[PDB]
Amino acid sequence: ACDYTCGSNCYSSSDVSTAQAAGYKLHEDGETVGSNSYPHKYNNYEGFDFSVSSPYYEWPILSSGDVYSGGSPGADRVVFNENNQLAGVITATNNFVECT
Repeated sequence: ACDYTCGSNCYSSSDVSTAQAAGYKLHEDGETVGSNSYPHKYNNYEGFDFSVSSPYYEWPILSSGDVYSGGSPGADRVVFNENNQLAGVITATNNFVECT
């Protein structure tokens, strides 16, 4: 169902756990993909109230259901921490708002 609503895009908790696992795996290998080299630290300058502690890492979640593997990241991102805990799902307005 829509556990997370990012504008036009509805994501289930299952869609989120698949994206997060691909981002965490790369984070553990010290590997990055794309121009902007994701996953990368997310500093939470928006001051969102996450349930888990930082440091935070951001990885793109794609509306198509594909796994991010380069090119355009789109507007949505999964935020997770160093302990592979999900902090939240955000969407762009560089500047973001939380998904509902």
